Amino acid sequence: IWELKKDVYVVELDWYPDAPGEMVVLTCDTPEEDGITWTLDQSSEVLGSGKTLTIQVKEFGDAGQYTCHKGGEVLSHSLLLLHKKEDGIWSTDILKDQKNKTFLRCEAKNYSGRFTCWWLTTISTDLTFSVKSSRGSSDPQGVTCGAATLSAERVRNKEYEYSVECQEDSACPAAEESLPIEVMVDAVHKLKYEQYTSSFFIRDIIKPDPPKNLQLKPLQVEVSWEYPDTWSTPHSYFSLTFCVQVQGKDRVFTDKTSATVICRKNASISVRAQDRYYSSSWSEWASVPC
Amino acid sequence: DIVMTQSPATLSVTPGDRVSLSCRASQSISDYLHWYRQKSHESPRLLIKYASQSISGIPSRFSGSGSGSDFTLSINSVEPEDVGVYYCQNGHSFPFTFGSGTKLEIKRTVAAPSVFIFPPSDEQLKSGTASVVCLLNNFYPREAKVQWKVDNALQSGNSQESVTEQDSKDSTYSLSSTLTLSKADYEKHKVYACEVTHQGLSSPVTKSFNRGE
Amino acid sequence: EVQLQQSGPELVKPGASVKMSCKASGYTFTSNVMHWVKQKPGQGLEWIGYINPYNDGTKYNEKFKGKATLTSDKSSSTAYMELSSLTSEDSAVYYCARNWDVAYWGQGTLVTVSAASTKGPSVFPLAPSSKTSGGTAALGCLVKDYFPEPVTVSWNSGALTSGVHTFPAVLQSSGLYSLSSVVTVPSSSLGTQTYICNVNHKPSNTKVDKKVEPKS
Amino acid sequence: PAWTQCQQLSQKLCTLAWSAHPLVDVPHIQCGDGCDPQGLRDNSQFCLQRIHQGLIFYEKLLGSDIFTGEPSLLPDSPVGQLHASLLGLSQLLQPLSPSQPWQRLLLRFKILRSLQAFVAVAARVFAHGAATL
Repeated sequence: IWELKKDVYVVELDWYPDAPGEMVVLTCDTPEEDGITWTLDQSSEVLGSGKTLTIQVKEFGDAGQYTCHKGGEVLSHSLLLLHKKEDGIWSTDILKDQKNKTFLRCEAKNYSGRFTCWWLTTISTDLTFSVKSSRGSSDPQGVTCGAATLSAERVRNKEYEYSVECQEDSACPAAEESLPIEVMVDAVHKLKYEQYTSSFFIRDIIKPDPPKNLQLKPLQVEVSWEYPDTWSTPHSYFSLTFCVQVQGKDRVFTDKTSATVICRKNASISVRAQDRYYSSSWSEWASVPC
Repeated sequence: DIVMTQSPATLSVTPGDRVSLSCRASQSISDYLHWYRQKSHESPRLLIKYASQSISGIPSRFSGSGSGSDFTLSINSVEPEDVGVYYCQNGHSFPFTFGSGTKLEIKRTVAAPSVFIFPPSDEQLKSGTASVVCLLNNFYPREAKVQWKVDNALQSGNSQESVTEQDSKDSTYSLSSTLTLSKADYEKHKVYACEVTHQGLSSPVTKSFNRGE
Repeated sequence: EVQLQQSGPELVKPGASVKMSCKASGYTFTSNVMHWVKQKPGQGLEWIGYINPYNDGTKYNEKFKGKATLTSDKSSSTAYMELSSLTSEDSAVYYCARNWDVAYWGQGTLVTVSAASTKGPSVFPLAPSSKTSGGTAALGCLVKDYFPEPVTVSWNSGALTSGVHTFPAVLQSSGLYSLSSVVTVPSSSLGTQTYICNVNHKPSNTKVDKKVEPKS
Repeated sequence: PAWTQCQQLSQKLCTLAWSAHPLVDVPHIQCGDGCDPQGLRDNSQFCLQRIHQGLIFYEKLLGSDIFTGEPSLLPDSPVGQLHASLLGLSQLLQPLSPSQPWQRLLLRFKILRSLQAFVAVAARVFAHGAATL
């Protein structure tokens, strides 16, 4: 048993037909010794009395929120969650695997130290997540993450998408990163605990936003655009490179924020961006009608 | 240090047959294992690299397999030119180490030797010694018996033999037998003969000469 | 074309040192390391160490540390190995080789460590007999009483190679080596074609070209 | 220094460094090294000295047995050109034991990934300096 947070415990179980499980001793948080009873979840049924309650945890029916009481009043709570290890491997039932074992997808719009991570699930109810992060594991340096939240829903069967935003406490955008950022996601479905992790350098998850103020100036047009507002500054340092594409062999590449192309009729001109010096992700396309 | 063990030490094979040579490492070396062949008087020649990878210019007859500790070099259909010593090598960690080798000998049909005899030269005789030479050329198998007779008397202790390595094209051997005598002894006798017996000869073959004649 | 040309055979006194070279051509010298390998006559192969010419970095087999010193000269694309305080245990053929996986080794340098003095060979003809096949005649040269190994023998300055057998040397009780080289030729060619055996013994700087003819 | 030439060279180094990218003690330019725009403003020599030292560090690794030894680099490897370019650049700025063979393919990958990040930092430095200094 280990503590996930105050009064919340994770019991690691080797999962296979016919227990043995793990013996868990809960202690009521009170200086009192007498007249104590214990209940589980929302049921008033008395499971035991005494300052301690011993449970042989083998199944989800053994997990849940144990509460101790005295004199008709609630004293304290202990929530037990189960972390299943099957055939030697921890379960990963909660999240959909996006690659081998890739559960979280992270992207950064600039070198600020801020990034977003997303994950997917088929589960619709009784789910909570907690995210923590640091740069490095040894002598870890602080990264602060906000609460994770549903962000989208789509059809397959339905699938739910969660996201979280994190910011490196003391970032240095221009520096050469030597230790990666580590992200860890605590997932809880009902009484089932699972853990997910990701590790990366910001430079590798960079994906600029699309170019802005895309415009055409016909005379064969003069295509123009601007760097996205979220991109790192100064632009003379954090340079971008671009790809311009015409559509209804037809693509041009440039470091400039303008290009001259042959706009056909019924066509659209699209522009995307990428860090000029390091091969990270291209941005989504920005389009304008020919 | 990693010890590379090869087996068998020797292999005698019929051309056209398939051949398997083993090599085992004392510690796992993944696929960092090379095979070579070294023919008489040459440096070792790489045949297979990294356990199973082919080498430009080497016959497709050769292939290798295995990974970790146990490896095999296979020769699909052995040819005469394959004769030589095959070595495996740890290409994985220091010190690099080589196996003790497997010598490959080719089987061919029996071939009796052609026998030639040579008297000593006058230039040698001037120096006080006479070497009489008997040549057994291009025979198979390697085993052969050569006896010398001077004036019909069998000699003992005054001759030495040398044999070539198996020929790469015809799979035969050649052997020289040299009788060494003093000039004085050479000069005292008349008939010099070498008598050869070999699996391929139904009766011994004798080549001889009479001194100065 | 790739070549790793090693220096000539060497007779060395016990306690002395010897330095041998491996001149590389046909590839970028600094792009590969150069290994050195020892092989005792009729025995297996042992890796000595390598040098990386770009930075002169070396790596030795612990068994040879202090026996071998590897160096290289980028200006001439030549790798060198010096062996110190020699004993009979150091008598062997030594090879240089590029990276194992590129398949190029030098031809070997034979080092003999002995207190015995060098001696060039005497060369005697093994004349074709007047009395021969079947149309095939045999003739040769006896290369006698030399030290140390090796000798090289070629026929007609290297123009005659077919049918040649040069026997391994045998060390005699005198401490000297001897061997014969023979060749079979058309008996019809005897009165027409001359046959000369070319014998070279580098340790004594001896060169002998001996014409072999029918006697009388 | 010669900002423009350095900018052009560092850009080519970025290209070379990704040219053989497969499907997948150490000098690093740290926050304190002053290679960020504000820092280059005040005094740029610190940054340039750190870049010089990084370049010499990589050229020495690329000329070492990690790269010259087995498994041999293929004749199409850009390591030769990378090495010459690293020297080329270090020159414009100011005119380590044996590795185990079974470990070299992974070491080469790691060094090249780290080199990609270093060169990108240097490319931004020289582009900014060229444009603003």
